[PDB]
Amino acid sequence: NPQEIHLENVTEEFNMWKNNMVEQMHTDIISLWDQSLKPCVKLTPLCV
Amino acid sequence: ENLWVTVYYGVPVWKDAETTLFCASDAKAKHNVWATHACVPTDPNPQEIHLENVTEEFNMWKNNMVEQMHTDIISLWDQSLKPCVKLTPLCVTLQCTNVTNAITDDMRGELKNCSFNMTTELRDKKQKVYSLFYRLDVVQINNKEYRLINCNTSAITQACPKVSFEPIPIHYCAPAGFAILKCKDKKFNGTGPCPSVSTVQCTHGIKPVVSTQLLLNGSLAEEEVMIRSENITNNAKNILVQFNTPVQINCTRPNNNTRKSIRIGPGQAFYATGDIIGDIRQAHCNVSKATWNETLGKVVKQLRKHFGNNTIIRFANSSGGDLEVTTHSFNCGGEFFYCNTSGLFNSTWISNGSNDSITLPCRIKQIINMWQRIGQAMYAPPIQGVIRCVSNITGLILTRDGTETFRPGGGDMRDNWRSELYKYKVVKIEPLGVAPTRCKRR
Amino acid sequence: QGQLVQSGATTTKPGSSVKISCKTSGYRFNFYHINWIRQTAGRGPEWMGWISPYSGDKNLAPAFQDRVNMTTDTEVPVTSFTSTGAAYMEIRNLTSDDTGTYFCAKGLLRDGSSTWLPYLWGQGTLLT
Amino acid sequence: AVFLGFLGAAGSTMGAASMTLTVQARNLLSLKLTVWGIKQLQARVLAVERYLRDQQLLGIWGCSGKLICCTNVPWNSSWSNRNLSEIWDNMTWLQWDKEISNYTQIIYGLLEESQNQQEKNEQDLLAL
Amino acid sequence: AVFLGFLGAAGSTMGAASMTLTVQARNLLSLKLTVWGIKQLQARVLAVERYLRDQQLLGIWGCSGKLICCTNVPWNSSWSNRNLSEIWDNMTWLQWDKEISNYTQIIYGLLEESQNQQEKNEQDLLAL
Amino acid sequence: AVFLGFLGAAGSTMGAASMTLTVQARNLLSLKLTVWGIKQLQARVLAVERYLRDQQLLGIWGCSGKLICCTNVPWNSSWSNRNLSEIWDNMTWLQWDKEISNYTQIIYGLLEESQNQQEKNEQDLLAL
Ligand SMILES: *[C@@H]1O[C@H](CO)[C@@H](O[C@@H]2O[C@H](CO)[C@@H](O[C@@H]3O[C@H](CO[C@H]4O[C@H](CO)[C@@H](O)[C@H](O[C@H]5O[C@H](CO)[C@@H](O)[C@H](O)[C@@H]5O)[C@@H]4O)[C@@H](O)[C@H](O[C@H]4O[C@H](CO)[C@@H](O)[C@H](O)[C@@H]4O)[C@@H]3O)[C@H](O)[C@H]2NC(C)=O)[C@H](O)[C@H]1NC(C)=O
Ligand SMILES: *[C@@H]1O[C@H](CO)[C@@H](O[C@@H]2O[C@H](CO)[C@@H](O[C@@H]3O[C@H](CO[C@H]4O[C@H](CO)[C@@H](O)[C@H](O[C@H]5O[C@H](CO)[C@@H](O)[C@H](O)[C@@H]5O)[C@@H]4O)[C@@H](O)[C@H](O[C@H]4O[C@H](CO)[C@@H](O)[C@H](O)[C@@H]4O)[C@@H]3O)[C@H](O)[C@H]2NC(C)=O)[C@H](O)[C@H]1NC(C)=O
Ligand SMILES: *[C@@H]1O[C@H](CO)[C@@H](O[C@@H]2O[C@H](CO)[C@@H](O[C@@H]3O[C@H](CO[C@H]4O[C@H](CO)[C@@H](O)[C@H](O[C@H]5O[C@H](CO)[C@@H](O)[C@H](O)[C@@H]5O)[C@@H]4O)[C@@H](O)[C@H](O[C@H]4O[C@H](CO)[C@@H](O)[C@H](O)[C@@H]4O)[C@@H]3O)[C@H](O)[C@H]2NC(C)=O)[C@H](O)[C@H]1NC(C)=O
Ligand SMILES: COc1cnc(-c2csc(CN(C)CCCN(C)C)n2)c2[nH]cc(C(=O)C(=O)N3CCC([C@@H](C#N)c4ccccc4)CC3)c12
Ligand SMILES: *[C@@H]1O[C@H](CO)[C@@H](O[C@@H]2O[C@H](CO)[C@@H](O[C@@H]3O[C@H](CO)[C@@H](O)[C@H](O)[C@@H]3O)[C@H](O)[C@H]2NC(C)=O)[C@H](O)[C@H]1NC(C)=O
Ligand SMILES: *[C@@H]1O[C@H](CO)[C@@H](O[C@@H]2O[C@H](CO)[C@@H](O[C@@H]3O[C@H](CO)[C@@H](O)[C@H](O)[C@@H]3O)[C@H](O)[C@H]2NC(C)=O)[C@H](O)[C@H]1NC(C)=O
Ligand SMILES: *[C@@H]1O[C@H](CO)[C@@H](O[C@@H]2O[C@H](CO)[C@@H](O)[C@H](O)[C@H]2NC(C)=O)[C@H](O)[C@H]1NC(C)=O
Ligand SMILES: *[C@@H]1O[C@H](CO)[C@@H](O[C@@H]2O[C@H](CO)[C@@H](O)[C@H](O)[C@H]2NC(C)=O)[C@H](O)[C@H]1NC(C)=O
Ligand SMILES: *[C@@H]1O[C@H](CO)[C@@H](O[C@@H]2O[C@H](CO)[C@@H](O)[C@H](O)[C@H]2NC(C)=O)[C@H](O)[C@H]1NC(C)=O
Ligand SMILES: *[C@@H]1O[C@H](CO)[C@@H](O[C@@H]2O[C@H](CO)[C@@H](O)[C@H](O)[C@H]2NC(C)=O)[C@H](O)[C@H]1NC(C)=O
Ligand SMILES: *[C@@H]1O[C@H](CO)[C@@H](O)[C@H](O)[C@H]1NC(C)=O
Ligand SMILES: *[C@@H]1O[C@H](CO)[C@@H](O)[C@H](O)[C@H]1NC(C)=O
Ligand SMILES: *[C@@H]1O[C@H](CO)[C@@H](O)[C@H](O)[C@H]1NC(C)=O
Ligand SMILES: *[C@@H]1O[C@H](CO)[C@@H](O)[C@H](O)[C@H]1NC(C)=O
Ligand SMILES: *[C@@H]1O[C@H](CO)[C@@H](O)[C@H](O)[C@H]1NC(C)=O
Ligand SMILES: *[C@@H]1O[C@H](CO)[C@@H](O)[C@H](O)[C@H]1NC(C)=O
Ligand SMILES: *[C@@H]1O[C@H](CO)[C@@H](O)[C@H](O)[C@H]1NC(C)=O
Ligand SMILES: *[C@@H]1O[C@H](CO)[C@@H](O)[C@H](O)[C@H]1NC(C)=O
Ligand SMILES: *[C@@H]1O[C@H](CO)[C@@H](O)[C@H](O)[C@H]1NC(C)=O
Ligand SMILES: *[C@@H]1O[C@H](CO)[C@@H](O)[C@H](O)[C@H]1NC(C)=O
Ligand SMILES: *[C@@H]1O[C@H](CO)[C@@H](O)[C@H](O)[C@H]1NC(C)=O
Ligand SMILES: *[C@@H]1O[C@H](CO)[C@@H](O)[C@H](O)[C@H]1NC(C)=O
Ligand SMILES: *[C@@H]1O[C@H](CO)[C@@H](O)[C@H](O)[C@H]1NC(C)=O
Repeated sequence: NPQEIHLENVTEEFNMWKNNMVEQMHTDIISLWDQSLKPCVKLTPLCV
Repeated sequence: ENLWVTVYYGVPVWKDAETTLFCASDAKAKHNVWATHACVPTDPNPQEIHLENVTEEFNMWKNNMVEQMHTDIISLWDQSLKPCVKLTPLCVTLQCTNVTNAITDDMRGELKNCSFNMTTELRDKKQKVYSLFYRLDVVQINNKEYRLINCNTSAITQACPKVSFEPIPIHYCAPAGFAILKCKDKKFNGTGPCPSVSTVQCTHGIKPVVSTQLLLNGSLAEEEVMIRSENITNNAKNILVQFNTPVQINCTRPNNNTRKSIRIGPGQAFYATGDIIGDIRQAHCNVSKATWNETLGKVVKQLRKHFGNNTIIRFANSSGGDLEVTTHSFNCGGEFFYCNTSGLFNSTWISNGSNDSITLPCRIKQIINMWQRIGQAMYAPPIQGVIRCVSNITGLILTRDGTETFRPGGGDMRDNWRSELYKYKVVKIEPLGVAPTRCKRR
Repeated sequence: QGQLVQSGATTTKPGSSVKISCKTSGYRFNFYHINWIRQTAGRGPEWMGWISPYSGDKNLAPAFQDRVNMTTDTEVPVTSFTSTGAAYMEIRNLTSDDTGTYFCAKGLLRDGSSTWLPYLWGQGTLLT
Repeated sequence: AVFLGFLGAAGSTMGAASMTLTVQARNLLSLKLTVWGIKQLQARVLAVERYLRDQQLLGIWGCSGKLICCTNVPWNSSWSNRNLSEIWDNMTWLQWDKEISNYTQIIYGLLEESQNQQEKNEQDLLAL
Repeated sequence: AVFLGFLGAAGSTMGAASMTLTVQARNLLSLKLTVWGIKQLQARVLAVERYLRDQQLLGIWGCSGKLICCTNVPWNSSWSNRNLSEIWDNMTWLQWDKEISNYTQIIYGLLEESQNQQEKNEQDLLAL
Repeated sequence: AVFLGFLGAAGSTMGAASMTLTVQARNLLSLKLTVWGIKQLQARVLAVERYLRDQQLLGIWGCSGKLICCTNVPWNSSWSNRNLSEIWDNMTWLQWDKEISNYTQIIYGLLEESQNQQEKNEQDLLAL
């Protein structure tokens, strides 16, 4: 039940180009990839 | 008469305790090994509250801040050398000659022009590259064949050349509910009851400089020149003197080096020492003979207080040991100097220059071994250009032999942190206080 | 606890100026005043004056207003609550009528209405 | 006025320091896993734990949100036979805790059940 | 007396266990990242979270620092039609929670607004 | 009735939103070290820290467990010369904090010592 509460009479200022959620997601996704590729095979012998 | 228990919350009473101390630093933004960018910013108003009428007991030789800083600095290095290149292919047979003969007898061999076969980006194809290695980093085989000094004992890891070995002042802080107590006694010994005490949330700026024999870029005394040892009558306890005047030292490696990147594999690049532009000179340090003679006399006066006005004390050079402890080893702009100090501790003083300075012949290493565990060492990558740092000498690390003779040393890293954390002490607040009065509930 | 060892009981003659010492122990010397009391034979016991080992502020009776110099040196920390101090007493236009036993006594409390009250005394010193 | 700062009255008398309790009360509480990051996280969880252990004891005594709460547990003179004037106008909170340290656990139980029984009495009184 | 220990009265009657509340109240709350270190840190943050969720509900009901607080919410007999003697002198706190479990969320709201309105009434009464 | 939800009265008048305080009060607080695990642990320690800093200020003001507590600090009109009807029946809590923001630190000290002195007065009144 994804609760959404409407803020009547409220007017807020937004700025997607300074938003931090996009800066936090940008690094989380990169960390999720670094974490998943950590235990996998290092194909250094393929450089032949 | 009619007295009941009354609870008080927020009473000024503390007990000695050991806790985890976090780091504070000042805004500067590349990145240093000490990760001072990962510390909380220090308040531009370092609040100090004077504890009037308070007399606290201190004991720098049981202090835990020096034991915590000793391990933090080691962890900061382990963390920074973690993602850097493992130079295991460098442990290969080296064909070495002297680089550019005709200098001054046993000096052509102090640094060698070594060529060796090396892996490439393709595992099946080799490359014959060369590199300039110092003599202190190679050993013979018994022909002109050499190998790196570390190969039979320790793996090697070159520092990521983007990190900076420059010490940045660190502020150790106590968590909420704890306090740091500063002994504001200008003639404090390190132990015993300190009459003037103040409390601070964070310590002052403490540069994590790791030197030997000579304490560099440290804090100065305000009165006289103190001398600190736990059992001064014991000859096996290092004496940690601390000047009040800074005796300046000027160190330099005048060779204009070149860094030649060598790819040892996909992504891996070993930074070799290409060649030397210009003259092949000798690295050294200068210290004003006048100021060093004056400051060496102050230590003599303060040493008389523990051995008598009539006795004679003598300064001799190091009596042996590893290379890091027999020389004034330190870090200057990236390269690790190893300065002979026989010209600084060669003086006898009785019971009771002025123009030139005394120079210090310094050698240079690149494969510096670890100071704690064995089986680990670091390759300091070569620094391009001319290196010349100017620093203060604020203390020493001497050693008695049991008329008196004092020689320097001190391979222990925590002795450096005792020289800055002696005036600090960690306590925990216990704000609960019960006491009697003629007050009763309801 | 607390002790206040006093000086020697030597004697002089009128016109001179003697110094009396009072060495403290077992208590923080800075936390309590130091009083000087005189027990003459031809007069009732007289309070000469107290001085603060912490603030240096002195206060004496008008009978000793410009004739007595009270000084104390700083203490030496022994433990967190123990120190050692010393208090000094002098007389100016001195005669033989001030003969008697001289005592030093530290203050009673650190705050309140009986702060300086001579509580812990010394063994006394005989004079001329 | 004065305002000696955080712990500024640590050398002051117990009655003097008992007026600057808010000073120490407000300083009792105010993610990358690096060597500094793990260090700072430990400093954060430790502060909230120590702060809430004291607030827990303050709660099981009926002293929630009180800097000075009075109880109903009488003062057993075997804890300290000192008088009020020689405690609040003499000793400091540091040395007081030094001589009351043995009995601090005995008192913490007497206050704990005196509050458990008081709230049982208050429920009986409001049952009518 | 008795003192059954932590949870010692878990099998006792609700009226009997309601006298040993401090026993359970004080046990509700009392860095290397190894497999044991991460384990211990989780045990620490979990304990403070669970402790403060109960103190939060205890606060929005006007029961801060109370082991036994009385409210103004009347007992809807549809929750439990049992009498007082067959509850406090019969059931245990375990089986009581077993049959009142459905309505525990209904009651938690009635106590929450009864305190919000009471503090609004108290402000109106002190407005004169 | 109404029940606008969490922050539902953020655009409502200060007097209207002052009746839905429990709504925001209960939402202020409710181990593998992976990139998500470290993220969640930071969210947990941050919530308890922010919650207890407000409860700490609420304690050093004598407002423990109170949604609406009245103080003894008079309203310096230099903070806001607005009348009651043009505040509670006009402004919203958001814009009110916008114009009282400069003096929020001044007020936080006046409430802190007014509670320290009140509990000192209450102890003196129960001393007889
Ligand atoms: C650290 O520790 C030291 C030592 O323990 C503390 O110093 C002591 O403080 C207490 C309380 O503050 C003092 O007790 C008071 O004593 C005064 C007596 O002094 C008055 O008389 C002097 C001579 O007549 C006079 O010179 C003074 O006037 C000024 O001059 C001095 C010059 O140095 C100046 O320093 C003063 O501050 C004055 O400005 C002074 O008027 C006495 O008047 C007091 O009684 C009043 O207050 C008490 C409550 O405190 C009240 O109950 C009474 O009814 C009355 O109203 C009070 O007895 C003590 O004398 C100090 N010295 C000692 C003990 O040697 C210091 O406070 C500690 N500081 C901290 C931060 O912990
Ligand atoms: C675990 O669960 C068991 C079973 O439910 C509980 O045992 C019951 O406990 C309650 C309360 O403690 C008992 O109720 C009381 O009953 C007594 C009656 O016993 C008296 O009379 C006996 C015969 O005349 C006599 O022998 C007793 O005297 C001693 O001898 C026995 C020998 O075994 C000894 O065990 C006793 O302890 C005595 O020392 C005894 O005097 C009755 O007197 C009580 O009434 C008083 O108390 C109530 C309040 O409790 C008060 O309101 C009254 O006004 C009056 O003052 C009370 O009714 C019950 O009998 C027990 N047995 C059952 C129910 O079978 C046990 O307590 C639980 N323990 C825990 C830890 O949870
Ligand atoms: C968001 O922001 C808006 C705008 O600021 C807010 O809207 C305002 O709300 C306040 C309070 O709720 C209103 O003040 C009240 O005004 C009424 C007057 O309306 C009455 O008279 C109308 C014409 O005679 C009549 O039609 C109304 O009857 C119904 O019809 C309308 C049709 O749209 C319906 O919407 C209504 O809801 C009615 O059901 C209505 O009866 C007045 O009666 C009020 O006085 C009473 O209440 C006050 C306390 O509030 C009390 O003190 C008095 O004694 C009396 O008992 C009150 O003055 C205002 O009119 C609204 N409009 C504006 C300001 O333009 C809205 O509330 C905000 N919402 C949120 C969630 O923040
Ligand atoms: C150089 O010292 C090091 C060299 N290499 C590593 C290393 C390699 S790989 C690795 C990670 N490995 C995988 C995990 C742990 C190992 N496990 C496999 C068990 N860590 C080090 N790590 C901590 C070090 C120190 O702090 C230290 O001793 N200094 C550092 C500072 C100086 C110094 C300054 N200025 C100085 C040096 C010479 C003369 C004068 C001053 C003194 C010595 C350290
Ligand atoms: C270390 O030793 C190596 C040899 O193993 C030196 O490299 C060689 O240096 C010589 C002399 O400079 C080079 O020869 C020169 O070649 C240029 C280009 O054709 C020519 O114009 C000159 O007249 C001269 O013949 C040689 O190419 C070079 N070889 C390699 C592989 O680099 C190196 O210079 C020595 N370094 C130091 C610091 O002594
Ligand atoms: C003791 O402290 C002094 C002062 O902080 C240190 O001097 C600093 O030394 C570094 C490197 O030796 C200097 O960085 C260099 O700056 C020059 C000029 O921009 C640049 O060409 C180099 O590439 C390098 O970045 C730094 O400027 C210098 N600081 C000052 C104020 O002179 C000294 O190294 C310390 N010594 C020890 C042993 O810690
Ligand atoms: C690794 O090799 C070095 C180089 O020989 C060894 O260091 C020598 O040790 C002997 C003692 O056995 C000394 O006499 C030499 O002076 C050392 N050579 C130096 C300092 O250049 C080292 O012992 C070897 N390590 C191991 C574990 O065998
Ligand atoms: C070497 O010592 C001198 C003398 O103490 C240092 O110069 C002082 O530095 C402090 C710290 O910033 C200043 O507060 C003083 O005003 C400086 N005095 C003078 C006369 O310059 C100098 O910073 C030290 N150098 C190093 C590298 O530590
Ligand atoms: C060290 O050697 C390098 C070259 O190996 C010198 O770099 C030159 O600096 C001059 C400055 O006037 C430039 O005009 C050249 O273009 C540079 N050449 C290269 C290849 O970078 C450097 O100046 C030398 N350092 C010193 C102190 O003499
Ligand atoms: C170390 O080097 C510094 C700077 O290179 C010397 O300090 C200079 O001294 C001269 C004296 O004639 C002054 O004119 C300069 O202004 C100083 N420079 C700075 C940056 O302060 C210092 O004398 C040298 N010391 C030694 C022992 O060689
Ligand atoms: C380097 O020079 C020294 C001194 O002339 C000499 O003894 C040594 O054999 C030389 N080494 C090489 C590899 O030429
Ligand atoms: C590299 O390997 C070859 C063998 O193919 C050998 O002849 C040569 O001497 C090696 N080079 C060095 C510097 O050891
Ligand atoms: C250090 O100084 C204190 C000052 O009282 C003294 O008691 C202590 O004996 C000294 N210790 C040494 C080792 O000099
Ligand atoms: C210091 O060392 C001497 C001998 O070296 C010894 O007699 C003395 O007991 C030591 N002092 C302490 C405090 O251990
Ligand atoms: C100390 O000086 C003597 C004197 O010549 C010298 O032989 C010795 O090598 C020196 N030791 C060190 C470590 O410099
Ligand atoms: C240090 O220098 C002296 C003379 O300056 C010399 O005799 C000694 O051998 C040197 N020590 C080392 C280890 O080179
Ligand atoms: C008391 O004696 C000291 C001794 O140096 C002197 O300085 C001081 O002036 C004397 N006091 C008075 C009031 O003269
Ligand atoms: C004081 O406590 C002891 C045990 O600690 C107890 O035996 C004694 O009865 C108590 N006396 C008073 C007066 O509370
Ligand atoms: C506290 O107990 C210790 C136990 O050895 C004892 O030495 C000390 O005198 C006791 N203090 C008091 C105030 O009872
Ligand atoms: C009891 O609660 C029900 C809903 O749960 C409600 O309809 C009923 O009116 C309530 N009765 C009383 C007496 O509170
Ligand atoms: C609680 O709800 C469940 C839902 O199935 C029901 O079975 C149970 O009887 C209810 N208990 C009470 C006491 O209402
Ligand atoms: C209001 O505050 C100012 C300082 O902020 C102060 O000077 C003034 O006296 C105060 N007035 C009243 C009525 O509180
Ligand atoms: C708050 O301070 C700022 C500082 O520039 C000022 O511009 C603003 O007008 C002030 N607001 C009030 C309400 O005093």
